[PDB]
Amino acid sequence: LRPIATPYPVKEWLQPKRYKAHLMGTTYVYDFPELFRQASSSQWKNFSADVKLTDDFFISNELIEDENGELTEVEREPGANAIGMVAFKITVKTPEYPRGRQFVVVANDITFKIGSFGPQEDEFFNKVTEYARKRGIPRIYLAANSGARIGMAEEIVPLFQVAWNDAANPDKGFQYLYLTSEGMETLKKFDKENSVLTERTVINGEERFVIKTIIGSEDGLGVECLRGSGLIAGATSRAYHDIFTITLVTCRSVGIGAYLVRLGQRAIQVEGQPIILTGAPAINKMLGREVYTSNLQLGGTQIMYNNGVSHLTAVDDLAGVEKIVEWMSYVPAKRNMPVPILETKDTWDRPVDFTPTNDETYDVRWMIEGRETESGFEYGLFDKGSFFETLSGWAKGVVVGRARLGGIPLGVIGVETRTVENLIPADPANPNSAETLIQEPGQVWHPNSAFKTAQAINDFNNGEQLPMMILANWRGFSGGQRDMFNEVLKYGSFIVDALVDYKQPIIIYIPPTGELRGGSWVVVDPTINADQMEMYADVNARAGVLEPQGMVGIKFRREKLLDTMNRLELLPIYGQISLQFADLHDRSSRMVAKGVISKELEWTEARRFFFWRLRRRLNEEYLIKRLSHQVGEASRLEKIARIRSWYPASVDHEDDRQVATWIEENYKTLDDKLKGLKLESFA
Amino acid sequence: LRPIATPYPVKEWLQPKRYKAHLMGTTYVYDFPELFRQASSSQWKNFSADVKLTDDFFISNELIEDENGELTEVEREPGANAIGMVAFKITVKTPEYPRGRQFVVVANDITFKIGSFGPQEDEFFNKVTEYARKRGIPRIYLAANSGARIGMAEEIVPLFQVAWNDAANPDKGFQYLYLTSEGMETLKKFDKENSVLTERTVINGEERFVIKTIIGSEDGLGVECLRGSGLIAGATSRAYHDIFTITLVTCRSVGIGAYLVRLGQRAIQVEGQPIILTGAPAINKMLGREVYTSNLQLGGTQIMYNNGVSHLTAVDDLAGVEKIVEWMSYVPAKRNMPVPILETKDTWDRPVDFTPTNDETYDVRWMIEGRETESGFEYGLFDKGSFFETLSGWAKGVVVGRARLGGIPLGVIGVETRTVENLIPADPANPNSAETLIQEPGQVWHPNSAFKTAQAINDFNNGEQLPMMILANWRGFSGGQRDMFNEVLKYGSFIVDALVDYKQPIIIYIPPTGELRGGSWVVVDPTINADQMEMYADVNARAGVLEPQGMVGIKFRREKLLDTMNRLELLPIYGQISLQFADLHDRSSRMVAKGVISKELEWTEARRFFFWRLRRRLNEEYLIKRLSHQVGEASRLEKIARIRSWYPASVDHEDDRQVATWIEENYKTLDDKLKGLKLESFA
Repeated sequence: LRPIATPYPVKEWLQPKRYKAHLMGTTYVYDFPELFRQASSSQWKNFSADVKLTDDFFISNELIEDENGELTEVEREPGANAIGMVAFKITVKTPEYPRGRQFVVVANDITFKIGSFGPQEDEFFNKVTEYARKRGIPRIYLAANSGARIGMAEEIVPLFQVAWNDAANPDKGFQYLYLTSEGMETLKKFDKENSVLTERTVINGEERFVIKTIIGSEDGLGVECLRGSGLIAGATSRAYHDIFTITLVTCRSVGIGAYLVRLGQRAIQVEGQPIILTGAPAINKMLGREVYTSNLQLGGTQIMYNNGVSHLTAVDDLAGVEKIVEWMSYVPAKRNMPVPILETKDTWDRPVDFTPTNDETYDVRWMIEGRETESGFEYGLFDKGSFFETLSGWAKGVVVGRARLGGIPLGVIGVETRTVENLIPADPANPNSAETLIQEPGQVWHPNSAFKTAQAINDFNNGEQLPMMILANWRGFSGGQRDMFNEVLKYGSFIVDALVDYKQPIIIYIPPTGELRGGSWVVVDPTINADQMEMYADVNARAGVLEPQGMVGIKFRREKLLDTMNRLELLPIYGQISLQFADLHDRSSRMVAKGVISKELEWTEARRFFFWRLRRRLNEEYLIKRLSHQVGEASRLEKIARIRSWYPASVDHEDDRQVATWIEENYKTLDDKLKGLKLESFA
Repeated sequence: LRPIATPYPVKEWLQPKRYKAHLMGTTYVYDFPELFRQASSSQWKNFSADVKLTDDFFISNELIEDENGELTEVEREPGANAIGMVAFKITVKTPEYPRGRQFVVVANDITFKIGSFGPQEDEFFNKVTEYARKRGIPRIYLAANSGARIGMAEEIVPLFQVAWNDAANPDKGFQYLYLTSEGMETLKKFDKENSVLTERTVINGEERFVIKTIIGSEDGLGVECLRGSGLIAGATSRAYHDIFTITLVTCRSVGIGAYLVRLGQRAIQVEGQPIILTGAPAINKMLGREVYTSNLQLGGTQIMYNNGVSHLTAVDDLAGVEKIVEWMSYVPAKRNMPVPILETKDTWDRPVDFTPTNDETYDVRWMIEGRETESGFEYGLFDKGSFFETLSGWAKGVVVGRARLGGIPLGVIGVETRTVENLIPADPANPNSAETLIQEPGQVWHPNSAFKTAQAINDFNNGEQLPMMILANWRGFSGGQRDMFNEVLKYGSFIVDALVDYKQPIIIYIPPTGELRGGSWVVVDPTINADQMEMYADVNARAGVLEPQGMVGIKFRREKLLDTMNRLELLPIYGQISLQFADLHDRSSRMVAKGVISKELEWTEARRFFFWRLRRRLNEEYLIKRLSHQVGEASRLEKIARIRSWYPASVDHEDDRQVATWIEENYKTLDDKLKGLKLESFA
C-alpha cells in the first residue's frame, strides 16, 4: 500500500518510479525541473533580496517526438515516457536576463531499463542536441545511466538444439547449435523468423537447421546500440563548438555515459556518483584478482576531479543544479548574443585594494576577488563575489574561472604562486607502488598546468563566447627530464592553438610583482592573434628572455666584472651590481619603448582602466560584426578603420570611455549608416 | 691558410662558415639544397632504376627580402646572408609529379650569432611561412638554433657609476646606478642617448643621472625577441592547418626552437641533436646539484621519440632529408590538389596473401605491407614496399603510417596485437625512483595510444589531405585506475573530435580475426561523420557491446543454464554452449542485418574491393567540390544526388569500378554540364 497517513499525497507512491530513483541515490528525472526553479529562485534571492518572484518567472515544458519525429511541447503525468531519455525546454527570467532566457535539459531516466542507451534513446538525445544547436540555446545534460543497452535473443534460448559429437556426452563438445523444424515453426507463428540465419541440413534422421547467426527480433541488443552511441558522441562533439554545453553526473555515467561527460567538456560531479568505462566486477574478472573494491576507485571524484574531467564537485543534485545555473549566469542567452552584463553593488569606479608584495606570499585569488581582513574588506581587480572558479581540483598551478568587471562577464586566468603538493595515489592493480607526492613549483607551467590553461582558453571561447584576461605571470615551462618526457611541449603548444582560435577580446596583463620570461612569453604574445589580443604590463612587473641570474651568468662573467672593478674580496657586492644591471633591462619602460606592450599600468588603477578598455572593445567588436554582414568584406583592418572614420572628429580614438560612450549613444544612428551602405554592397 | 693541396677547391676554406657548421655537427645551411637534390635523385633510382636524370630536374632558389620586404629570388655566394635565417624555393620533378612540384625550405643558420632568433630572423621566418601558405606550398623547416637572442646594453657597462652608501665600501651596498654628465655625453656623440632612461639629480657635489631603465641602442636584447617568437609560434600554428608542414631537427633546437618543432607537428630528429626548453647547466644551477649530465637527457631521441614529439629519428642530416622527401611523396603538390597517385609494379588486381589466424600471434604490419617468407613473399593489403610508418617509437599499441593502395595515397592505422613493454626510465633530478616497465596489452586503447590515434587522424587530415583507413580492432579503452587517473577519457574524445574534422574519405574496417566492442566502437562509428566515413566488417570479425564472457556473465547466469539442461557436473561444456550462443550475435551477418556496416567483406578480396571503392569516392568527392563552387550551395546530400542524376541510367550507382570509370571518361563532359549551370547560379 502507501505510508498510511501523511499531510499530502505520497509522491513516491503515486509514481513508483520516483521511489526507484531515490533508492538509487538520485533525483527522479521528472523532479529535476523543480530543482532548477528552486536554484533559479535562490539566484534571485542572492541578487536582490527584496524582489518578489512569481511562478511564471520559470517555465518547464517536456519535449517529446510527434508522429513525424519532430520535437514538440507537451504536459503530462511524470512517468509516461516510453523511452529512457527525457528532455525539457526551460524558459526562466534571471538577474542577467529579466525578460527571460531559454535552454534545454536532457536526462537519462535511471528508472527506464536502468538508464541504458538503446537506439531510441540515442536518436532522441541527438534530436534534442540539434534542437538546441539550431536555436543557439544551451544544452544541459543530466547523466544517470548504465551505458549502451545489452541484449540477447531470449526467444532462442528456450528453443535451440545442440549437435553433440558423442551423441550423448558433454565432454566431447558440440559441432553447432541448431533448430528443429519445430523451432522454425514457433518462429513462424510468433512471426520472429528473422531472429536467426540458418542452413537446412537433414542428417542421421531429419532436417536440421544450423544457426549461423543469431539476430534477435527484439531491437537494442548489440551493434545497433553502438551505432547510436557514436552518433551522440559526435553530436556532442559538434555541439561543444556550437552552444554552451554542460553535464551534471547524477547517479553514475557508464560507456558513452562517461564519454558524453567529457565530450561536452564542462562537467559537475556529485560526490559518490561514478563516471566509468568498465565497472570493477568486470575488471576483476579479467585481472583474475579482487583488486578493485568499488567503482568510486575507478571514477569517483578523487579521480575525475583531480583529473580535470570534472570541473566541479557537488554535495548533492540540487547543489549541482545551482552550479549550472550560476555558471550559466556568465554565458549569453543564445549563440552570438552579447555577453550578459550584470552590474552589482560593487561599482567599477574604485581603486584596487589588495596588492602583492615582492617578498611575502599571497593567494592570487585575493587579487582576483579581493580579501577579507580584520580591518575591513580589500577589493581585488574584479567585482566582489563574482569569481566563480572551475577545474579547481586539477593542476593547481593555475587558477581559472569566470568573473565580472563592473558587471562585465569574462574568463579569468591567474598564476598560483604557492607551491602545489600534488599527491598521486597508488594503483591497487599493481601489487606494489605506493603514493607519490609531486612537488609543483609556482609560476611554472607543467604538463598539467599548461593543459589546464589551454582547456580554460578553449572553454571560455566555445560556448561561453566570453572575453578573457590572463594575469600572465610565469617563469617559463619546466625543462626537467620528467616534464619533457611527459610532453610539456605538446600541452604548451595547445595554448597557442587555443589563442589562435579565440573570437572575443583578450587582455594579457603582467601583474605588480610578476614576470614573463622566454619559455613563457612566447606562448602568450599579442601577435599570436593580433585581431583579439592586447598586452599590458604593470610598472612593477618584470620581463626578459632570462631572469637576471641566468643573464649575468652569460654576459657579465668574472672577466667583465673585474674590468668593472678596474674602472671603480668585493665579489658579493659587485655580483649584486651586475644582477641589478640586468634587472634594469627587464622594466616595463623598455617594453613600452620596444613596442611590445600596449601600455604600462598601475595596479590600483587597473580596474578603472580595464573596465573601460573592455567596454570600448566590446562595442567596437559588435560594430565590426555588422560591417561583416555586408556583402563584400575585407580585412578586419579595413572594417575597424572605416568604423573609426564614423567617429566624430573631436572624439579621441584613444579614449576608451569616450568611444564607448559615443558608440552607445548612437547604436541606431550607426545602424542607419550601415543600411544605406547595403545598396553599395551589391556591385 | 688552407689544406695545402687537394684535387679541387677546399670548400670549408672558401667559406669558413661551412667549417663552423661542420665543427658543430651539422650541415652548413647553404649545403642543404644539395642534400635535397641527392635525396630527390635517390627517390628516382628507387622508383625506376633506368630513367636518366638531368640537373634541371631539380632547382633551388634562395629567397631574400627586397627594398620593400617582399620575397624575391636571388643567386649568390653562400654566406652573404645578413640575417640568421635562410630560405629556399625548391622546384623538383618527382615520380609522383614528373612535371615538377614546389615547396619552401627555411633554416636557422647555426653560424650566424649561434642560430639565435632576433627580430629580423623572426619576421623573415614568418614572411616565408606566409609565402608558402599563400601558395599552398609545403613548408620544410630546418632547425639548428640557440633560442631567442639575448643581449645587454654593452655601451653602458664601460660608463656607469654606482651610488654606494658608505661612499667607499662595498658591503653597505648601493642605492642606484647612474651616469655622470660625462656619460650622458658619450651617449650624445655616439648618438645613443635613448640607451637609457634617467632623472637629473645633483647631490653632494654635482648633477647625477639615475638610471631608471636600461634600454640599449642595439636591438634584439629582450622582450622584442619575445614578440618575434610568439609571432612565429602562431604563424606555425596556422600553417599546420593550412599546408603540409614538417621540421627536421639538425643540430639542436632551443626555445621557440623546440616549440616550432612541435607546432609544425610532423618532426624528424637526427640522433644526438637535442630539442630543449632550458639546458642542463641552467637547470643544475637552479636545482643546486649536478643532476643533469648533458642535453640529450633533457631532449635526446630517447625522450622526444619515445614521446611522440619526434615522429621519426634520422642517423644523419641526409637521412633526415630522405625521410622528408619520402614523406612528401604521399602529399599533394599544393593545398587542394588531388592526392598524388603513383602506381608501381604491384598492381591492384590480386588477392591479399597474408592472413591472421584466430589463435597464433602476428605483426599487423604484415597485413599492411606484406611479409617475406622462406617460401616466397606474401602481399598484404597495401602495395609492396609502400608502407611508411611514423611515430613508431611512441605508444606502440597503435601503428600508423602512409601507404598506397593500387597507387593511391592514404593514411593507415592498425592495431598492435603483441603486448608492448614500455620501459619508462627514471629521472635523475629525483634522488631515487628507478626504471619502471609499463605492460601495455594489445587491442586496448590507453591514454597514449588513444592520443596517437587522434594525432594520426589529425596529421593525415591537415596538410596531407589524405584519405584514411582504420583496420579497427580494439577491445575497448582501459578502465583501470591508473589509465583513468591519467585521463584516458580526454584522449579518447580527441579521436571523435578528429573524425568530425576529417575532410577526405574514411574507411573503417574490422579485419579477419579482429573485433570492435563497446568502449571502442563508440569512438569510431560511421555516424560520427556520415559525410566521409564508411564501415566494413570482415566475415570472420566479431563485434558486440560485450565480449561473450562479459555477456554470458549477465544474461546466461546459472539459473538459466540449469533450465537449459532441464530442456536437454556438465557446467564446463554448457558454459561453453552459452559462450558460443552469445558469439552467434557478434557476427558480421547481424551487423549487415542491423544496418550498421556498409558491407561484410572477405579479406583476400579486400584489396580489390577497397581500391575501386576509394577510387570511385575520390571521383565523387572531386565532383561535389565543383557543384560547391556554384553560387547557392545545399546539403552534401543534394549535391551527391544531382551528380548521380548525371550518371547514365544503365550505370549501377552501386558498382564502384563502373562509376569511377564513367567519371574518368567524362571529366570534361561533366565540366560542361556545370558551366551551363552557372547562368542558373545567380538568381
